[PDB]
Order: sequence, then structure tokens, then C-alpha cells
Amino acid sequence: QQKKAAIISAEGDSKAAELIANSLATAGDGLIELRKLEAAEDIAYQLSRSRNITYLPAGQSVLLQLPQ
Amino acid sequence: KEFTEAVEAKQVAQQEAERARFVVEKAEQQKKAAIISAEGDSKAAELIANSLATAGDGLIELRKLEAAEDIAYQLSRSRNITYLPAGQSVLLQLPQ
Amino acid sequence: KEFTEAVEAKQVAQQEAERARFVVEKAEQQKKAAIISAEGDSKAAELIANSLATAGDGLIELRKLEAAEDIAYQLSRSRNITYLPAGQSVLLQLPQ
Amino acid sequence: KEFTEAVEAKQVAQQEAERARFVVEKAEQQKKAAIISAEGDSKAAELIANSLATAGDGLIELRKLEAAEDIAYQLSRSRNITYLPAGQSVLLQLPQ
Amino acid sequence: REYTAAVEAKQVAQQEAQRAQFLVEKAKQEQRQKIVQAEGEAEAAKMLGEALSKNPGYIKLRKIRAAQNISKTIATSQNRIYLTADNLVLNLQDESFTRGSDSLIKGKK
Amino acid sequence: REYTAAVEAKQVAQQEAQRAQFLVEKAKQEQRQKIVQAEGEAEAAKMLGEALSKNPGYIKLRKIRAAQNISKTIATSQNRIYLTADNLVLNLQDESFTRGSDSLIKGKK
Repeated sequence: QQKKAAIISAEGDSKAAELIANSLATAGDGLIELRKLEAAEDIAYQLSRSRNITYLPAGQSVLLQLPQ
Repeated sequence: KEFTEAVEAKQVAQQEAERARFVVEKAEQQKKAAIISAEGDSKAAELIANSLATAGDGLIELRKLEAAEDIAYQLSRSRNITYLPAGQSVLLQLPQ
Repeated sequence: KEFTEAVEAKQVAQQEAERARFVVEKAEQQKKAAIISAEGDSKAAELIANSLATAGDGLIELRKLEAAEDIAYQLSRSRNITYLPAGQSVLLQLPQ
Repeated sequence: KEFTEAVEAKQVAQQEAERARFVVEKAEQQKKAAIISAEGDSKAAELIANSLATAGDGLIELRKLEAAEDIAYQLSRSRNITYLPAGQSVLLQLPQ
Repeated sequence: REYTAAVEAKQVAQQEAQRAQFLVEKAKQEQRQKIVQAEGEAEAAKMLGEALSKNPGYIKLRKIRAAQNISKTIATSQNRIYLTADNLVLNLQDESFTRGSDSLIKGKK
Repeated sequence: REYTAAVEAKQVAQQEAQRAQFLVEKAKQEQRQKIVQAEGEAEAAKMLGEALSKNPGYIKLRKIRAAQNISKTIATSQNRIYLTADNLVLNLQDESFTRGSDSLIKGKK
């Protein structure tokens, strides 16, 4: 039974995927980003409760002394 | 007095010998059944292995998600969480 | 005090030298036993070696992944376990 | 006081000199015996060296893996011991 | 003490060399018992090789799932292990975001 | 104090030179015994060398299982430590994620 409609559970998740995948491959991170903002509100409240939020440079020979 | 204790230890060793006889038999049995209990959990593994050797990592993407919910609730307990770089010359000082 | 002790040491050493010829015999036997037990471990090991050599590094890595769960299970029954990426220039500085 | 002390030292020196000549002979016997206990060890070592030279490094690394378990068994009966990468620009610190 | 001990140990040594051949049998049995512990391990091994030496697919996925399970029991682990900046890319906006998430590309994996 | 002590030492040193060649013999027997102890160690040595020096299949898997017996023993291990990060490759979303263990393709390993 899980053969059948777990392949199909995939098919659901995985065509949500397919269409986003063609979406972003053609153009780029469109709703990943708009919902980086909307999920900023929501999920980065879930991830602002994330206490020691810290950012970091890159694109160079960035050498890190991260928290003790 | 100590002679009785030494004899008791010797008898304990002999009883371990008998227990090891029955471990012989238990060993026959889990020959069969541990080989094949492996076979079971491990063939879950066989097919996931082939499915992914063909394409790539499918199920812990979706289960980064599902097992995020569940066992990364069991990780939302994990007090110190950071998230690694690589592909560069990364260099580190860390928590005491 | 060294005269009687030396005489008793010579006598005990003759008893122990004959007993120890027979203990070298016992040691050959006990090494059959210890060889075959350490080789319970290590013949399990050689059949694992054959499995991973014929089949490849499958459970080389996957007991390097299943038993890698042991790292997260078992590292910090202490309090200062951690690691440091390679292919890089880490500034390793162990905790206090 | 040094007068009587030094005369007593002279007589003690005579007895100790003859004593110690024969202690050197007894020590020829005891050097053989100590070479022989160190032979227990070192001749286990001859046969191990022969074994590993003939058969590669199997237990060179597997007492570095199996008996490397000893490292975890023992390193920490105190609370400030560690084991830490290199092949990097490791700039080691050690703790209080 | 060591004299009577030595003589009794020599007689007990004859009977215990007989029992030591018996021990060789018993230890061949323990041989089988640990053979089989690590040979269930080895059944996992033989098949995981045959299914992954082709291409390490469940080994890709089980680096992922062992990283996930290692995290998962890092939860209870006090260990001051860490991670660091920029792979699970939570530089959520980045090229490295398309070099940790698009790192899933085969060839980059 | 040392005069009679040294004279008796010379006499008991005649006796103990006899008993020291006798120690040659007795400690030779304990030498064979200790040889045989560290030579069960050495038979582990032989066995594992012949088994796993041609190609470390289980010495690979024992790097593994003995790093995990070490870290089945890291419980006693108060030890502060450092593995390497690309060892546990907690680089889940990375290019070098499965440079670590697509080394399952032999040659990288």
C-alpha cells in the first residue's frame, strides 16, 4: 500500500518541487526569498528565538574566531 | 577460610564454562537469525542504497524535513547549534 | 634475612621453574584460547574485511555512519568533546 | 667526628669492595636474568616485529585502533587530557 | 607459601591444561559468538558494499542521515562540538546558498 | 653496620650468583610465559597483519569500529578533544560533503 501512494506522496511533494525547481532554475530564488521575508516574520520569529544569531563574511579568505 | 572461597571461584569458572556451552548453541541460532535480522534492516538499506546510487539523496531531504519536525524537535533540545562552512580555508576558535 | 629468603626463593623458583615449563605449555593452550577469542572479535573482523573488500566500502562508511551515531551518543558523557575541519588552516585551541 | 666516621668508612669500603666484586659476578648472572625478563617482553617483541614485517602493519594500526580504545579508557582518569587534529595550521592551546 | 602454592599449581596445572584444551573448545565457541556479532555487522557490510560500491547513494544519504542522527543525539550530548558559518546554508540569501543547496548537484556530490 | 653487612652480602652473593643463574632459568620460564602473553598480543598482530595489510578492509572498518569503541569509551573520556569537521562531514549542504564519503568510490579512500 505504501508502494503505491507513498510513491504518490512523493509525487505531491515532488511536483511542488518540480514546478519550483523549473521556476528557480529558469530564474532563481523567487519565493524562497519572498518567503525568506514572510518566513522572516514567521519562521525567523521561530528563528529569532534562536538566541545567539550571528552573521559572517565570506567571498574572501575569511578567517574566523567564533564564540567561546 | 580462603580455601572455600577459592574453590567457589573455581566452580564459578566451571559454571561459566557450562554457560558458554549454551552460548555455543545460542551462537548457532543467532548465526542464522542475526545474519538474517541484518538481512532485514540491511535490505531496507539495499534498496535505499540502489535508489540513491542511481539518483542521489532523496529521503533525508524530505526527512531533513519530517525528521526535522520530529527528531529535530529532539534537536530543538540541542542547546548549542551552529552551521559549518567548507570549500574554503576555514579556521576556527570554538566554545570552551 | 636474605639467607633464608634466598634459600626459599631458590626452592620456590625450582618449583616455579618446573611449574613454569608446564605454564609455558599452559600458555600455548591459553593462547589458543586467547587467540581464538580475540579472533572471535577479529574473525568477525576478517569476514567483515572480506565483505567490504568484495562489496566495497559500503559499511566501511555505514558503520562509519551508524556507529558515527555513537559519536553524538557518547562523546559528552564528558563535557569538552568537539572537532575541527581539515583541508584548511584551523587555529585549534582546546577548551578549558 | 669525621675521624671515626671516615675510618669506619674505610673498613666498610673494604668489605663493600670485595662484596661488590662478587656482586658484579652475581650481576652477570642477574644481568642474564634481567635480560631474560626483558626477554619476556623484548622477545614477544622479536616475534611481533617479525610478524608485522612479514604481514604488514595490521596490528601496528589495530593496536592503534583496538587498543587505541585504551586511549579513551585511560586518558581521562584525570580531567584535562585530549586528542586533536593536524594537517592544518593548527595553533594549539592547552587549558588551565 | 609460594612453594606449596607452586606445587599445587603444577598439579592443578596438569588438570588445568586438560581443562585448557577444554578452554580452547569453549573459546572457539566464543570465537563463533563474536564472529557473529561482527558478522551481523558484516552482513550489513557485504550488502552495503554491493549496493553502494556502484555509487555511494545510501552512503551519500547516510552521511546526511548520520549527520542528522549525530545532530539528533548531539541534542542530549553536552559536547561542545559545533558547526560553523556557511553550508546548511543559513546564509539563507547567498550564492553559497546555491552552493550548499545546489551543492546537492551530482558532481558536486 | 655496613662491614658485616658487606661480608654477609659477599657470601649470600655467592649463593645468589648460583640462584641468579637459577634466575636465568626461572625468569627464562617466566620469559616464555611473558613472551607468550605479549605473543597472544603478537598473534593478534600476525592474524591482523596477514588479514588486513594486503588491503585494510576491516582495518578500514576498524578505524571505524575502534574510533567508535574509543567513543564507546569516551564516556570515561573527560578528554577535551578534536576530531575533524570533514570527518563527521557535518557539511550536509556542501561540495565537500560527499568528497568526504563519496570516497566510498575506492581511490578517494
